[PDB]
Amino acid sequence: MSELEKAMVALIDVFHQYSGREGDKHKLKKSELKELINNELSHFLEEIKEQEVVDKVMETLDNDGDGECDFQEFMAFVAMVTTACHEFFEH
Amino acid sequence: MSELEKAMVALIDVFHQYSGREGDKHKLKKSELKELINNELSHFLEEIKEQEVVDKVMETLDNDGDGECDFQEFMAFVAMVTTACHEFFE
Ligand SMILES: Clc1ccc(-c2noc([C@@H]3CCCNC3)n2)cc1
Ligand SMILES: Clc1ccc(-c2noc([C@@H]3CCCNC3)n2)cc1
Ligand SMILES: [Ca+2]
Ligand SMILES: [Ca+2]
Ligand SMILES: [Ca+2]
Ligand SMILES: [Ca+2]
Repeated sequence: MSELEKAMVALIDVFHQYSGREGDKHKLKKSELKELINNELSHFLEEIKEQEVVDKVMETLDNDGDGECDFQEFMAFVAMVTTACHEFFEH
Repeated sequence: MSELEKAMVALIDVFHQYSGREGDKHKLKKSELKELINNELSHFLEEIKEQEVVDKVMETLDNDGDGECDFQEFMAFVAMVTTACHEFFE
């Protein structure tokens, strides 16, 4: 696959790694999302060490209001970290 | 670096590859967008060989109507292809 195709497949794969852990296998619960961030974005975001921060990220990301992060809502978080990293550097 | 972190980087890196060819270094014009789809999404989307298709895709992606695809707009594109792929893990 190209460098873009591989990247797209990795987003799918990572969302599935964390979402199939508990309950709804195709949505991220608070605990799943915290592990995803803490394990998989250590060089991009501060580790979450507080409940308040898990709560807040979920509230930001939860657009349909079910209290979970689904794949659409995950791709939106991906855009805002990727944009953050882009915003960061002068290119 | 994690797989996700690498995937995020590759997204910036492929955007920059194609956006820095012609004109505005930061933006994808139609011809840069068409070569990006055709060279880098060959396994996902149909090869573009019709101007009409170049135009429709750009019209679809361009939300500020400056006729180019900037980084935010390329991200919405990424998410829509990824989703039309995810529907395959259905
Ligand atoms: Cl769309 C979006 C989603 C999440 C964030 C976000 N959620 O947390 C943080 C930082 C990372 C490390 C913990 N503190 C805040 N950023 C920003 C935009
Ligand atoms: Cl923003 C965006 C991104 C990708 C598409 C797209 N590229 O191909 C398809 C079709 C429809 C969905 C599933 N089959 C391919 N859709 C449309 C808009
Ligand atoms: Ca789950
Ligand atoms: Ca939700
Ligand atoms: Ca350009
Ligand atoms: Ca634009």
